[PDB]
Amino acid sequence: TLSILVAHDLQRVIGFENQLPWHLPNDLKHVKKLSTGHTLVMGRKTFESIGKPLPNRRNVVLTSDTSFNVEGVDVIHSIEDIYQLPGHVFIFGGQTLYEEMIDKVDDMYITVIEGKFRGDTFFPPYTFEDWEVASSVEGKLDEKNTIPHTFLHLIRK
Ligand SMILES: NC(=O)c1ccc[n+]([C@@H]2O[C@H](COP(=O)([O-])OP(=O)(O)OC[C@H]3O[C@@H](n4cnc5c(N)ncnc54)[C@H](OP(=O)(O)O)[C@@H]3O)[C@@H](O)[C@H]2O)c1
Ligand SMILES: COc1cc(Cc2cnc(N)nc2N)c2c(c1OC)O[C@@H](C1CC1)C=C2
Repeated sequence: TLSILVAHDLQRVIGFENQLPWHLPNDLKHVKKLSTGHTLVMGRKTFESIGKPLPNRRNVVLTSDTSFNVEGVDVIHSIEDIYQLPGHVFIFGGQTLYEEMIDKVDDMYITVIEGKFRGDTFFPPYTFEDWEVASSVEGKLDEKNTIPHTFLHLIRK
């Protein structure tokens, strides 16, 4: 498959100053579970955010920098190289990847954070006319997980 994996808030904020606007361990665990043993594609900025590869999956970074060579990372330099990777590919971030990818992907694993954050980056506006709710599951709250959130899985109609 080719999937978006994203958390965005009630106004489609994904990002502030090159970080998540929220502490939400449960969603990062969601990320682990979904993506372990699989492939992530991310833009250069998001990779700098994470700061190195995530273990136990394939890590692929899209970048115009031809001198990019990072232990444990496969570089690519066009959107088109994505379509050639084997297996289940998660589009991992960030804003620009989602923009370039969102009409191309089979489905999306969105976490909706039921808050309003300050952001400087956003998820593309989308319509539920275009997208079927394969599943919607309320995130569980504790002290360590204190924002309401819902895990959507959408498939292109
Ligand atoms: N909420 C979430 O689920 C989530 C997940 C990840 C990231 N984020 C957020 O997203 C924001 C980052 O988004 P962003 O748009 O600024 O950055 P980004 O998408 O992570 O990275 C963009 C970079 O990717 C490379 N790139 C993108 N398209 C390319 C193409 N077609 N050909 C060659 N290279 C290409 C370029 O790198 P070069 O300049 O090196 O060429 C470009 O500057 C941050 O705020 C971060 O916190 C949110
Ligand atoms: C933009 O920053 C991040 C994006 C992301 C990507 C990300 C996060 N959350 C969701 N729902 N989708 C995503 N694509 C992550 C992330 C980020 O901060 C390091 O943390 C890591 C944990 C520490 C290893 C995991 C994911």
